[PDB]
Amino acid sequence: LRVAPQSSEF
Amino acid sequence: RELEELSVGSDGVLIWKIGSYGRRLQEAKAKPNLECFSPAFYTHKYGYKLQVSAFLNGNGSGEGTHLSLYIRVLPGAFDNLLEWPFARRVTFSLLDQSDPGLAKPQHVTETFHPDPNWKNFQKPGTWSSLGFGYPKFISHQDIRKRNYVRDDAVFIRAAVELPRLEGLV
Repeated sequence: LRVAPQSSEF
Repeated sequence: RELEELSVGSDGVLIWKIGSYGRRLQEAKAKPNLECFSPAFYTHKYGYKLQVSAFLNGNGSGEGTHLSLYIRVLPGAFDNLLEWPFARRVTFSLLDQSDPGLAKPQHVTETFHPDPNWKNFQKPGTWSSLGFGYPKFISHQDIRKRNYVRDDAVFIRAAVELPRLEGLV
């Protein structure tokens, strides 16, 4: 589905 | 909940129990939006305020597939006394709940240098409340693979790496 994701690292 | 916080905050180490995992994961399937919030915790006495969120069913690139772990800076009573942006190194861990005497537990652990240019790692008051971390922390396949889930409960650890400043011996 959809998302306002928060930032990330691999 | 002011007691859950009092019991955590002080020395930069949160250990967070998330119970009713199976139920909570089933609701996160029904509401992809659904996130668990840890107690706020401080990196040191009169230090930064931090919070951890978990998406049991994943967020962003891990939605549907992974447990997703993020950490966030909150407005702290002591913000005007600290250096900005936040720059302490953060270490997420999901704990394998096997007796450490009877078997050296294999924990899943990741460390990251915060991103200086993230709107949230700068001082609250500047123009986002979002967070930072690992959308693909551990797989639904792998989460079941040991004692990461034991007694319908999971243990998330966030450690603010702040090393000791001593004189030479």
